[PDB]
Amino acid sequence: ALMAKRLVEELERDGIVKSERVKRALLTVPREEFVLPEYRMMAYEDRPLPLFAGATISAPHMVAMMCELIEPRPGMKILEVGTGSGYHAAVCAEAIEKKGRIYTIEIVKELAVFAAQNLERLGYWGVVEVYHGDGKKGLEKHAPFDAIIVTAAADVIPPALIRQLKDGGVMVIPVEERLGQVLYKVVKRGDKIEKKAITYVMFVPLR
Ligand SMILES: Nc1ncnc2c1ncn2[C@@H]1O[C@H](CSCC[C@H](N)C(=O)O)[C@@H](O)[C@H]1O
Repeated sequence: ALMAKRLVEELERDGIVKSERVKRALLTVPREEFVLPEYRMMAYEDRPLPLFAGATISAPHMVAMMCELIEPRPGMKILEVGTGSGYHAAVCAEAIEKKGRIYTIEIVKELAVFAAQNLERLGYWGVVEVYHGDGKKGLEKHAPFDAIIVTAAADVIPPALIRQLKDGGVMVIPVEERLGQVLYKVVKRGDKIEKKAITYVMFVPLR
């Protein structure tokens, strides 16, 4: 509790957690429950903890930046690309106050089994849905989406996710450019795109 209270306050003064709604989600969400038992001690630390199969639980700053950028409001249909631990998915679920749905796709079958497991241990099942598949393809079974969060570094923006984005929809996609990856925000204006650039992020590449 105290480590969680200190973390989100530290984040607030840095100017990451601008929204109170985003902050409440961070405080509510136990990261300890998404990390593997050994990393429980370091769960509250603001760095990407290691996970099996190349996955890494995205740092609490990386998660607050993406939630902040998708403009969280209740009743959102959200597509999280690259579930991993599913920690980001629970944070988006609290940000929408459990009203709506978090659809989350994962290339690794093993990883999807672990994320879905943690999401049941806390009560996110139903609100959050896990799929074993391709992030580039996306979920056309439930599309269009209010927010799409790409928790992996694309070489180029997949066109299958811009089209799976509904009118007014936000997509926060790390794109691997020169001198590193740039966190990008994409805004859909009916038929027009708005590719806006934020900060230089460190993310695992997209398959
Ligand atoms: N093409 C692809 N489609 C779906 N998932 C992918 C992918 N390429 C990589 N991934 C997965 O995306 C994950 C990145 S880790 C993201 C962790 C997440 N923000 C959290 O806190 O839960 C890894 O599990 C990796 O296997």
